Amino acid sequence: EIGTGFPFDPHYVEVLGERMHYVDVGPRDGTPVLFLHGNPTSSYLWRNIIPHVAPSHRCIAPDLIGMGKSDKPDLDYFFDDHVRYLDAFIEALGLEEVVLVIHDWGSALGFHWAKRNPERVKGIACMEFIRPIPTWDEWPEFARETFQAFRTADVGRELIIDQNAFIEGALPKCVVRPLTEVEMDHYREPFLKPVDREPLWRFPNELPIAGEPANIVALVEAYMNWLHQSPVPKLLFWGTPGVLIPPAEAARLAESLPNCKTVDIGPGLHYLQEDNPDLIGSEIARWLPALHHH
Ligand SMILES: [Cl-]
Repeated sequence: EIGTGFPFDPHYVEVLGERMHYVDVGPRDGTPVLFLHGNPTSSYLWRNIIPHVAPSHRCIAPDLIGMGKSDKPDLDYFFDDHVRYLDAFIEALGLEEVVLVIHDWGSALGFHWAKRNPERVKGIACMEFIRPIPTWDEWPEFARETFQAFRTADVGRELIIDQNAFIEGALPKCVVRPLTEVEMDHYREPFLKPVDREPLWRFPNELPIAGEPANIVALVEAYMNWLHQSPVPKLLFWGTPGVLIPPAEAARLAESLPNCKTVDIGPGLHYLQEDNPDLIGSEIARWLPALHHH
């Protein structure tokens, strides 16, 4: 079955005046595997995947600014704020070449960094990542209303900040098996005080849906252009029915993305790590050795 503990020693690093928490295990020689969570999650989302990979490779899984066990400065938490902190995080640890394991807003941060540091990416493992959703018709029906409501300064603040609906509502609804209360409490913990939920609200207001916001739609389009023509080894996990990346779109991507291997996870929605962590972890470890050469 799936484990609910988080048996990792904390590591902390001062970045732009703020302390960021991260996981750090595995050997210190060789290429590190850098794990990037999104909304409303943290390193806790990678807990059952990292132990498949750490036997062979350094695993670094940071908590984004405002999230996890990282500090909570009073920010708008625009994507660009996460870009600044994440960039500084990576330089602070002296990372040179990396492999990237990425999801959701972690995938926006990770593709954006790769495009800008192409020579430092030896491979990308991705799942339920962010690319333009050009019309609301191209967002999943079952979540259209919910996300349209989230994308408002009145209703959307109400639901997400005041009633915690992204943690209590969206998260569990996008995992096919039922999250346990132990798991839910590890996800609830950073956001016990409502005022700290600002990143949970700004994030769905940053999604590139229906041309808006214009800056994110362009920056995402630019990293998707880069990806489509990069020969970097890519490993894409997908589920059924999925959310951002439904089966038919995973097949299309298998064909249109260079040097891409896809893996079918079975059932899942958005947080695929919670439904099949073992296959995700094992398939990643499997894949890493052949990335190593020049
Ligand atoms: Cl979001």
